[PDB]
Amino acid sequence: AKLVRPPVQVYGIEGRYATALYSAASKQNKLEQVEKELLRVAQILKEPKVAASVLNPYVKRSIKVKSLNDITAKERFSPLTTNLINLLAENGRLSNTQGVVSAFSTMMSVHRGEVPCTVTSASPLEEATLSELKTVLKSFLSQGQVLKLEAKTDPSILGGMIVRIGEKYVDMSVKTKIQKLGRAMRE
Amino acid sequence: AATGRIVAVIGAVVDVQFDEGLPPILNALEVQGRETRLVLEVAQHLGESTVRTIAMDGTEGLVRGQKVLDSGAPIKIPVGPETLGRIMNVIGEPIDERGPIKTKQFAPIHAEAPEFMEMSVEQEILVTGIKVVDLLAPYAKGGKIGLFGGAGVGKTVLIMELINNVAKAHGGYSVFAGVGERTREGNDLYHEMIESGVINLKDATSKVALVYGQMNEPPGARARVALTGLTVAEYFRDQEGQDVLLFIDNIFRFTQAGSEVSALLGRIPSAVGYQPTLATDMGTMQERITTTKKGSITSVQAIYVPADDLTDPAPATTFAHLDATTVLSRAIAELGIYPAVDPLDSTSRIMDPNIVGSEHYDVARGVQKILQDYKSLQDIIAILGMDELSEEDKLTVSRARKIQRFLSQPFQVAEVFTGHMGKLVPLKETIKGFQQILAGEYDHLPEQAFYMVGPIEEAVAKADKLAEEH
Amino acid sequence: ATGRIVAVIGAVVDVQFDEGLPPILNALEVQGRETRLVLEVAQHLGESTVRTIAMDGTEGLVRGQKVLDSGAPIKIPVGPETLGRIMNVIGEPIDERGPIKTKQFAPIHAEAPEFMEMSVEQEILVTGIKVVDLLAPYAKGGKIGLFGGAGVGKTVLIMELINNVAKAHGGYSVFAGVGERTREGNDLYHEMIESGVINLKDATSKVALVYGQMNEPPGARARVALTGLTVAEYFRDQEGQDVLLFIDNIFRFTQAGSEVSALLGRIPSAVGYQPTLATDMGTMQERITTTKKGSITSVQAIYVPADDLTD
Amino acid sequence: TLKDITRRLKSIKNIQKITKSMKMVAAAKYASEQSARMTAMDNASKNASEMIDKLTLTFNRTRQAVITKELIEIISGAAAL
Amino acid sequence: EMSSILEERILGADTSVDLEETGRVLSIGDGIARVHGLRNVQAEEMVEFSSGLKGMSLNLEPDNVGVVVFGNDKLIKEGDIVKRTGAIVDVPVGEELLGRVVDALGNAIDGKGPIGSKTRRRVGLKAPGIIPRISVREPMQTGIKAVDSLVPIGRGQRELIIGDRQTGKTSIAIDTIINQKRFNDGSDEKKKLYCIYVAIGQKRSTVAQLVKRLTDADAMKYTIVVSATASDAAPLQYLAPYSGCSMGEYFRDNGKHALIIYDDLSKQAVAYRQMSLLLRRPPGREAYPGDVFYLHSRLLERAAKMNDAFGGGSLTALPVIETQAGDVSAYIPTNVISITDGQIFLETELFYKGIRPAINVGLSVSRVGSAAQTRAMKQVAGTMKLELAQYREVALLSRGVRLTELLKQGQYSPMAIEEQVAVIYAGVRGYLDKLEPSKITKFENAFLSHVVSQHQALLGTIRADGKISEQSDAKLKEIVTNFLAGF
Amino acid sequence: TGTAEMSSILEERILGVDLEETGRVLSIGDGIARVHGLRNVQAEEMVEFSSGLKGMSLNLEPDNVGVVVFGNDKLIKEGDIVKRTGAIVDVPVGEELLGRVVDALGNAIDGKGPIGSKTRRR
Amino acid sequence: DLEETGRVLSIGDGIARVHGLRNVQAEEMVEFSSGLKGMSLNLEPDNVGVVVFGNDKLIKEGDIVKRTGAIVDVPVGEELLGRVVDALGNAIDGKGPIGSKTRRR
Amino acid sequence: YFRDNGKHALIIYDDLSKQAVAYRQMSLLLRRPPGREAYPGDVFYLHSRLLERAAKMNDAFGGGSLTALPVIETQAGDVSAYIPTNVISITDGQIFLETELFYKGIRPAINVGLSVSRVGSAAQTRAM
Ligand SMILES: Nc1ncnc2c1ncn2[C@@H]1O[C@H](COP(=O)(O)OP(=O)(O)OP(=O)(O)O)[C@@H](O)[C@H]1O
Ligand SMILES: Nc1ncnc2c1ncn2[C@@H]1O[C@H](COP(=O)(O)OP(=O)(O)O)[C@@H](O)[C@H]1O
Ligand SMILES: [Mg+2]
Ligand SMILES: [Mg+2]
Repeated sequence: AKLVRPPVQVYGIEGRYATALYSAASKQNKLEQVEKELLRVAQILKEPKVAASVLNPYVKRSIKVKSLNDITAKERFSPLTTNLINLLAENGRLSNTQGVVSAFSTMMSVHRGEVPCTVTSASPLEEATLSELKTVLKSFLSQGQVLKLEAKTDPSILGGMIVRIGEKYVDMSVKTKIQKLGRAMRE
Repeated sequence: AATGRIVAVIGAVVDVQFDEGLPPILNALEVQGRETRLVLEVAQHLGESTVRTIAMDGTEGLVRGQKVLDSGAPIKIPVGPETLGRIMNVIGEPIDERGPIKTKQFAPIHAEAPEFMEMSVEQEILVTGIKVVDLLAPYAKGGKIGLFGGAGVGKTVLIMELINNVAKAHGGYSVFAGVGERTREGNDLYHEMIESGVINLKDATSKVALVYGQMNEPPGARARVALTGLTVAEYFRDQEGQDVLLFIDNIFRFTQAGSEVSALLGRIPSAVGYQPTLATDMGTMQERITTTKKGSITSVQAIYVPADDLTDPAPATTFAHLDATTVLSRAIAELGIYPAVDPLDSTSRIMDPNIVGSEHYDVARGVQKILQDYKSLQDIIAILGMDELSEEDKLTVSRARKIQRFLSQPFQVAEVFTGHMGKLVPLKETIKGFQQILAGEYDHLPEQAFYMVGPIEEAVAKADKLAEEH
Repeated sequence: ATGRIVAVIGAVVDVQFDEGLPPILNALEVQGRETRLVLEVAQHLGESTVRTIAMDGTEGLVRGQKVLDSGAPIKIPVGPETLGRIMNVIGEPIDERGPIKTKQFAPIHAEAPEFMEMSVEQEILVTGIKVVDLLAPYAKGGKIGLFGGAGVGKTVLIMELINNVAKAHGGYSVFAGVGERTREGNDLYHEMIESGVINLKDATSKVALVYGQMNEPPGARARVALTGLTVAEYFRDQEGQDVLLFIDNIFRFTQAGSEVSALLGRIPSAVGYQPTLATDMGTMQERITTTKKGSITSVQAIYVPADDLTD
Repeated sequence: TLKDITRRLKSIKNIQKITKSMKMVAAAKYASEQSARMTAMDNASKNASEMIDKLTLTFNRTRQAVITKELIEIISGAAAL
Repeated sequence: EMSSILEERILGADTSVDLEETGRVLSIGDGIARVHGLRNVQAEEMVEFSSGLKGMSLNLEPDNVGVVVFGNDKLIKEGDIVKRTGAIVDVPVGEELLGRVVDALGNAIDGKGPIGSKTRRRVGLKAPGIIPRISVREPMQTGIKAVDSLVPIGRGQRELIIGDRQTGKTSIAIDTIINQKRFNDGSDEKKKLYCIYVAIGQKRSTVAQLVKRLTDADAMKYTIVVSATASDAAPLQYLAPYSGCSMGEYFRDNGKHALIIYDDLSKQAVAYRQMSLLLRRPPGREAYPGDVFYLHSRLLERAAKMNDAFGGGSLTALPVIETQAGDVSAYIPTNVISITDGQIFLETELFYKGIRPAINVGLSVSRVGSAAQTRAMKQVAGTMKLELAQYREVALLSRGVRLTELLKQGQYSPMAIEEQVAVIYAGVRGYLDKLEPSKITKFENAFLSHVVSQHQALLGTIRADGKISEQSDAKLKEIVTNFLAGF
Repeated sequence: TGTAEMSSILEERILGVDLEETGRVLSIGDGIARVHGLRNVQAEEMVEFSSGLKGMSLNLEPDNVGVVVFGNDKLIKEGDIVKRTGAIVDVPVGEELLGRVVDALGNAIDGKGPIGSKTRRR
Repeated sequence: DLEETGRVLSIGDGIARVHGLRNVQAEEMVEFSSGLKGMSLNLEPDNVGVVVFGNDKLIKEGDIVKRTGAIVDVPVGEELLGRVVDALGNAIDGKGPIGSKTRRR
Repeated sequence: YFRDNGKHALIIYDDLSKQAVAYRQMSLLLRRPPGREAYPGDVFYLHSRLLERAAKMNDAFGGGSLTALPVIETQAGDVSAYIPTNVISITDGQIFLETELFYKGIRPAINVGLSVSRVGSAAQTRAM
């Protein structure tokens, strides 16, 4: 049977299950719907009681899938996500579903056209020039694209900026310029 | 037809993921976006619409996500009389700078072996002009021969002497497949065949086709070039009925090449580290090099023996596929005896008194018996010296040393090493000389009178010269 | 940085860090132990985890123990007062004579001297012994193999080489004890105290002792030659001396490296040795050279297994 | 094969012992046939020593190869799990 | 000087920043770094780690890239940034490398500054095909009587120097490098030979002493030295032969003639076995990977002789192999014997018995050999080999002792071809058969001094016409007879 | 990890054919076809591929079947349909075989015509 | 209390993979449910490899494993002279218990 | 215990080959990487740290001692096996026993040309 592969490809059991889910949703156009669904599922699981109920390797698979089918019939979840959690309970890959959730997120994160930018500076960033750099980084993209800019600071880089657009990488920091000038005067 | 994307590159092993239209196993795929033509051959279906393929050229510069196109058929090479006088590589491209090979038909290099009802049973001796070969392990017309030997013992010199004698006296569209051998030797053979008139660069009446994948090629080319040359020879045999000669040097490389990729295909290794599919790969390749009722293929194959083992799985597996094995020994070549054929390890299937005659058979068996007796005596000879032997034992030792020396012979292609002019001894002179040495008709000649001579007349002449000059 | 133990399998220990991973070949100190237990980073496993080998016993280690990073591979107290004194791989005094009150500490796992630091001239190291200096002369910055046994006088030859190099030249000596029997180590200590090479009551000792016994994990026995090599490299490169480095058995260095690589799960080699046998021998023997400041000359007792010189 | 080489080595070793003993007794009794016996047994002993050296080389080679082969067996068996 | 730094190290200093593609180290250990990212990296492309190290993208996998680290992995941590270079692994090539000592990546380790190279060449290029080549015809003179007479080497050949440890293999290579000085100083530019010495797994002090031996003989001016010594990473010892081979392919491709020595290939095979076992690859015979033959064969196939349509240049390779206990039947020795065009067997029995160079003439062969020998050397050496074979057969008997006593040679003393012809002539014509052997070398020495001081015209004639004509035959006859009467 | 944990099986399983008497080839290579389904197949039972090739169910695994192929695997692709025949291997026996040359499955290969025996045996 | 008490997760030919026991020391003596004792030789992130001082027919998946808190030790002293003990110091000569007053690692 | 309390002890391990076999089994089932003859990496360690506890204490520590007589069972007299190699390199000598001397009447069948005692001559009594 033909499969619809997402624009980003994730690997591991996490990637395989999330790819299966995406290629199932793309045939019926319920992508953000099942995104909402798995968001609710992940926040359901992250509570400690049911988590230890499903993380226990002593609970027999029928018992834990019983609790899971009960709780998913509780929240009137779509048959797609109920089937997915049923498969995670069948194959015993259930404890890892969080990653799958995260995986699917990142997958749809490139479905809406977002690119993650990470800006490191030696100083906590200002507001004006931060918006300026946001505008500058937007010019490196195609239309229909969004910037997920998250600027954390490293006060050890001695200045400048280190910008990471996807995996493209520009090192405008001053410590690297110092190292390069030292290498130049040495060789 | 179908288009896929490279998803992994490990050495010569490239994984290709297809959207729609997965290609069958053994298909050829063209990697898109390269300077030269890079062909991948499908080997497995990994699932997930992914296939695993072996590359026929280098894989450097390949990027994950690169486009790959499916051809819909295995590697197809041009076959016909227009391949005569040309050099082609593993995928059928001319590598002699003489333009495209404009044949009317192309054949896939993967084919089925001839059936059992197509086998031919005839056994006629092929006279090569070499004493030890024609005496102790005679070759057969249309039979698979095989020449075993370690590193630097005389495989290529012997195969070139066989080329000279047989292929020059022949009239049947020889084919030479260089598999994992020296490129220098390929150039040498090309030019010595040009100057001998066997390859005609103009006014094309050539009678040998060359196919070359040498030491510098990646494992995939070295693993399929044997099949390419085999395919050329199969065309000449079946769709023309001709009497083909096929020379393969060196065929062990084929096996070795598979090993080099076996690990990368994710397969648990066999005994010495080889692929688990060594014997069936050798069988699918070797069962096509055969004489049928449609035509005749005389196959001579050089077979490298790693670290002089002969029990390494590749030589051991090859032994069962041949009709006349010629085993070269390093211990013999360290005595100066050339060709270094081991007399007590070379066999033939026509070594039968009802095929070679009672004279030939009895002389061969007697030579081997005397040499075996000398071999068994060698231990006490080295410990207690020859002075402690019986008189009959000293007689058998003397005749055995004489037979050792007489088994050697200068080759036309070895004048640079031996200094002597190459001698081509006919079969009856071989039989008669060895019969006479056995009977005791030369108990007075010095043993050095037999080293590197032709027929026994030259041995008597050399003894006369040694006696008079010294 | 502080990390936590996440796996203890015999002598290898996995530690997971939160903030900053230590690089390979870095000493980690384990917290709460009665004695001083040092792990040495051998591999980065991903997920902020690090596989290390322990330089001591790992019994009583519990998953969750705090592991403190140090910053340097292993720093041994190095200086002119390690002489006449015993210390282990970690650089702690073994002879129960108090701490080594030295001024500087040198890190194990240094680099071999650069190409331009090498000496282009071969030069004899005069040892004052007639049969050695005449028929088989020793070279400055070379390696020598003692093919001796027990019956022959070998401790005497070693002590006399120490004395002669200290007198005819100004060179101090270092005796590494790679995988040595504790009984033989005590015997050698007392023989070198008796013959005046070690002075317990003065500062005229002419040798520093470094011992990793046979009851120590493979990591300790593998790094113990580098500890002595470091305490000799100090003398060479900061006193211009012609040091003499003894390695009581160089085969046990090889087999300790073999055991270490087996514990780390690597595929063995011809006969069973580490796949990194040649590079492991080289990264050590290359530091024994004759630089433009001094020279380390090494006397290394050889053991051929199964009497095969092709092993 | 290891056991074959070991058997043959022990054979040649006892032969060398016997021939050197015969050289001793021949040099003793010689003090024209005893001389020939002494020199011939000397030749036999040195030739046996040469064969012992060569067979010892081959034995060490074979036992190293045996260790390698068994280790590779164990390793490939462990890697299949 | 304050202007040796401020001249241009700051003005033109590539201080720019650029949009670069990067990956992040996941795990490092066992000489292989797993790298997440680098989506558009190529197979066998050079990448650069944050510490300034370099690596080769070996395994392109779906979710990571296995990179071979060319250096010590103690400088790489998980989380380090790995940049793309965009270039498949390549080294600087050109004339500017002559006289320089470099490491396997082309960086100068002689402290004489940067190599001002303008051209770079890949290390993994494929050898020339069948058509670009042509048979070996020109002689590659080693200056050693035994080699140059009995085991001749031509330009474009592969000749193995195989033997136990401490039998004189490096010495043969160093004599061959020193001998090319008489041609590199002459006028004929088609006889100049630029030598390359690749030191793999050797002691670094030994390489420094080798460079001094080459500098005292004034031979470093035309010699590249690539050094990947015992303490360098196994990937560097694996790469050094291909770096040196590309440096020599530069000369082979531009109508010049290069010579390369791999000292030695056994240590490169050991380094590759380490890299393969650390990659969990199945070990074969002696735990070597299945593709160690390929490892050496793709290397030694690049030593070729091009025809006059492809420049006419050549590259001669003298790989060195160290055997254990004289076992030539081992795995790697037989591999390289299968690849090369002949061997030079050095023996421990001969080396210990004072016969140096300890070449085993019965086992040393040269598959090409005779096609690349001068006419005079051929005249004398055919008869010399005939008589040596006769002597080893009956092991005349005194003539063989004379000749083998005559084949001994000193270290760092490569003789010109004419002087070897004169010595071999005086040896093979009988003019010392009655001289008792112990003095032969002495005679040799004295005799050669004679011929080089006073009969320079005969040697010049021999050098010019290449053969020893009947006029020069009788001239050398009377010279040696007059000397033998005087000696 | 997981042979049957391929993304195709997973997606059409979470999304929603007789997988008792029929299977689908997950992977084919070197003459070993992994087959998903065939839940009723017996150990050492002979199955039939889509291309006419036969196989023998040698590895009954929790999520797939390792089948050894009786021929050239170039005629087997991923996703092919594998049917049961319900029988272990068996060959024709009797007096009718004397003088005939057969293959490993009792098929005549000497071109003298098909075997005319009446009884078969496992 | 999954820190001083684990629960057998797997058992095979002498080896017990025990889940839990987050505070157990390497090479510490633990006590299974059926009375057999074991030594924690492998401390892995998800389980503990315990070698059993007994047989596997008595323990099965799901059994409980308690913690002792001390490394493996043996009764030493004069009282052992004349007594035949097993590898743990328990008397197997039927002459009663060992009157040992000192234990030693 | 006796060593540390000023007394003198002797301990025989009969034999260490079987302890090494038991440890090999344990570690192989714990999935630890096997080495030569499937022995773990620290199988030398296993014995060395056992045979190093046999010591002679100076009189400042009580003056006690602990003498170890480990036993090793070779196969066809092969002393270059893995475990015999380890224990030979660990101990202060060995007493070889041979079958060929066992049957020639030599009993105890001690092969004296091979039996070693590095610290023995210092132990003998003056008369002996
Ligand atoms: N032709 C010669 N005549 C006299 N002495 C020689 C000759 N060649 C070498 N030697 C001496 O014997 C020694 C052999 O060293 P050499 O490096 O040449 O051999 P090798 O095979 O390279 O050994 P290694 O494995 O250590 O590199 C040299 O130090 C040299 O002094
Ligand atoms: N018939 C022969 N006569 C004399 N020498 C020979 C003969 N055959 C081989 N040799 C010698 O043995 C060497 C190896 O020959 P070759 O066949 O090219 O090696 P290989 O086994 O790798 O193919 C040759 O260089 C040659 O000197
Ligand atoms: Mg050949
Ligand atoms: Mg050398």
